[PDB]
Amino acid sequence: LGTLVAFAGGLIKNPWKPVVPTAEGKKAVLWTSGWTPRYQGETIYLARATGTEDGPPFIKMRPEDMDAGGMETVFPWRESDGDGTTVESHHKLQEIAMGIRNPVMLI
Amino acid sequence: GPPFIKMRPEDMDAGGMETVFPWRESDGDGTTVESHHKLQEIAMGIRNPVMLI
Amino acid sequence: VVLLITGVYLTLFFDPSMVDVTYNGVYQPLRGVEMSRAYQSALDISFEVRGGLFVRQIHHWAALMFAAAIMVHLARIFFTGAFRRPRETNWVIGSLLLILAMFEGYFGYS
Amino acid sequence: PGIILALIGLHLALVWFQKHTQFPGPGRTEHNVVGVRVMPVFAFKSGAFFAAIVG
Amino acid sequence: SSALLRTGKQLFDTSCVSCHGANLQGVPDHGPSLIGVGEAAVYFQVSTGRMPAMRGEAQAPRKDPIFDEAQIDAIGAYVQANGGGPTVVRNPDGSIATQSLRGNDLGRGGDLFRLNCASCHNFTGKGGALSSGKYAPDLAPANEQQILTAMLTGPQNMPKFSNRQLSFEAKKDIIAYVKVATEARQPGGYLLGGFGPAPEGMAMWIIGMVAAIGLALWIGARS
Ligand SMILES: CC(C)=CCC/C(C)=C/CC/C(C)=C\CC/C(C)=C/CC/C(C)=C/CC/C(C)=C/CC/C(C)=C/CC/C(C)=C/CC/C(C)=C/CC1=C(C)C(=O)c2ccccc2C1=O
Ligand SMILES: CC(C)=CCC/C(C)=C\CC/C(C)=C\CC/C(C)=C/CC/C(C)=C/CC/C(C)=C\CC/C(C)=C/CC/C(C)=C\CC/C(C)=C/CC1=C(C)C(=O)c2ccccc2C1=O
Ligand code: HEC
Ligand code: HEC
Ligand code: HEM
Repeated sequence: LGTLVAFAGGLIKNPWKPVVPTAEGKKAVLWTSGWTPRYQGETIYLARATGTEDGPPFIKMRPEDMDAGGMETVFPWRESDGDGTTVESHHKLQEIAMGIRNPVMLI
Repeated sequence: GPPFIKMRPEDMDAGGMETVFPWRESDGDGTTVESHHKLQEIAMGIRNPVMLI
Repeated sequence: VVLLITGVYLTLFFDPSMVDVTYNGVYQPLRGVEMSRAYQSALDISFEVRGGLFVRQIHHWAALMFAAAIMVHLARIFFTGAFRRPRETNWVIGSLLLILAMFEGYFGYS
Repeated sequence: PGIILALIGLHLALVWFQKHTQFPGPGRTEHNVVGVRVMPVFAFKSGAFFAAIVG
Repeated sequence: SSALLRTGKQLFDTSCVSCHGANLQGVPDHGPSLIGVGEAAVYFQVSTGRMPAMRGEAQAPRKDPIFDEAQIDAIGAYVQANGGGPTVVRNPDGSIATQSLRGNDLGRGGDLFRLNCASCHNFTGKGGALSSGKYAPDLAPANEQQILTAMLTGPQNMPKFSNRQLSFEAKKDIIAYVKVATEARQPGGYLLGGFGPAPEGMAMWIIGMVAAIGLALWIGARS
């Protein structure tokens, strides 16, 4: 019994430990989204993907950039992330692009 | 910013040794990802290091 | 047997990481795209090793034939009644083999 | 692959030591096996089938 | 002779008024208004043949075109004279651009296609099925101006991509990716239609297994 418990004990993780910092403390991963505010009143833009990597992989949007029959995917921007020039901002952006609860349809 | 900086002949005394690498100023400091790749490839080359006596 | 041989060949070129890189390879319509290391290794097997695409295609076709042959064999065993008194345990071993083959093929093409 | 290899070995061993079944026919009984010996014929047919499947 | 849309409003009156009205007003039974639309909508709808349509249901299919000899221009100018919709691109000769609508970057075009277009059509532009009848057609026989006007006018149940959310470079690059994806070889043998594992499983069951079972029938005796 002791041996088997020690064998299968390194894999087990708690899904509900608070590790994600938000505006009301720390939450579990399965309830934060990336659209969650971090310091009580921060601005999160609806950026869109451009498919190019000179400077913008994400740019802000205006309400007039769409007609009455259009759809668009958007992501959370957080201007403190900046464009993808340095390695730090490039890491931030590549983590924004790969989040399973980030994408949003704009109708 | 600097993982590599130039050198002057007066930055050494008569009993010192130092390792040096090829710089090629067109590589720049390690800010962007392009220059960071260039520098990380300079740092790992099996015939690059040199002893300065 | 063919699966074993071709998989041993394939293990010499595959890199199973999930770190991100930029392609910068020979396949032009994907240059500059950011991808994992496993996807890049598979592209390198496909386009930059002489005879690699052929080998991975043989691997996949052999997996399909493995599954199909197992199912036809099970059909024979069931319909002819070859599972009766002396051979129930051999039937059980066959069933376990079927389940394992299914999940192995799944993990493989993923 | 290791588990599958072990189970395939066990499967073939059980089939080898519990002799094969057969269909009813002219000289077939529940106490004998009618067919061909391994020695010249069966290994030959098995190898030829292997080569054809690989092809 | 641009001051001549008397042709135009000669063909519309004898092929369209039964479903759109004499004043392009949208007969409240069948057809839409056709006022805000422009030359691009008429070009895409007529040149592909989806226009003048019979009974009309969940999807008007693509057919053979009825109008050419510069009468698609006639109907297009006549409809543009009654609204301000988008217009068809032109080359320095006055004809419709084909070659100038191909971009030079296929990576960005393919990423944009996979994000915006591949959901309904396919990875490589084959068809896709929508709900209750309607489907998304194949992108192989459409030329460049048809692709541009298709994603510019937003035909039935297809979203409308303006020139503000999809700039002109983006459209040119998507056109280039589509035209390259429909005309490239298959460097692995005969591709089984463009889809995933369904044709592959069928080909296995109906070629490899019959070959194997036929050789088993030939080698082994039957009793
Ligand atoms: C015979 C056996 C299944 C009985 C088991 C006894 C039963 C009581 C146990 C419980 C099982 C439960 C309760 C229900 C089982 C249903 C299902 C959920 C089982 C999962 C896996 C199952 C056990 C596998 C068995 C399937 C069966 C044995 C397949 C054999 C088919 C036959 C014998 C092939 C003969 C020759 C063949 C027809 C050559 C012609 C080719 C034809 C067209 C094959 C048809 C065909 C097939 C079969 C495809 O799978 C396929 C997949 C993708 C695209 C196309 C095809 C396709 O066309
Ligand atoms: C000795 C040596 C290896 C040491 C190495 C020295 C060392 C210093 C060198 C280091 C080098 C290392 C790194 C690599 C060396 C080896 C390396 C190159 C190998 C990697 C992969 C390589 C390419 C593999 C090559 C081998 C290949 C060409 C040969 C494959 C052919 C074999 C495996 C076929 C065997 C078939 C099977 C396993 C036998 C089962 C028994 C037979 C088939 C009977 C089956 C059978 C039974 C049992 C029934 O009961 C039955 C009942 C009713 C109807 C039918 C049957 C029936 O068919
Ligand atoms: C009543 C039969 C019918 C006839 C005849 C017909 N149309 Fe249509 N038309 C429709 C229907 C129905 C639609 C709605 C689009 C759809 O659902 O596919 C439509 C749509 C259109 C559209 C696109 C509307 C939009 O908002 O994008 C244009 C442009 C058009 N028609 C022009 C024409 C032209 C040019 C002719 C040829 C003289 C023609 N119509 C003849 C029925 C008809
Ligand atoms: C599932 C929603 C949907 C999306 C998203 C979509 N399409 Fe379409 N597409 C359709 C439908 C439905 C039609 C058929 C319209 C018709 O027949 O009038 C169509 C028609 C077309 C055609 C005409 C094909 C032909 O042979 O005439 C082209 C070209 C086209 N779309 C290109 C695109 C491009 C490029 C994109 C990405 C910007 C795109 N589509 C995105 C559903 C969609
Ligand atoms: C035993 C049953 C097996 C099944 C059913 C199976 C199935 C598959 C399939 C379908 C693929 C996808 C290949 C592709 O799409 O290109 C794959 C990939 C792969 N297989 Fe297997 N496989 C088996 C055994 C093995 C073994 C024994 C090895 C190695 C010893 C192996 C090594 C690999 C590797 C490295 C890949 C990834 C390489 C690539 O995708 O190109 N496989 N497997």
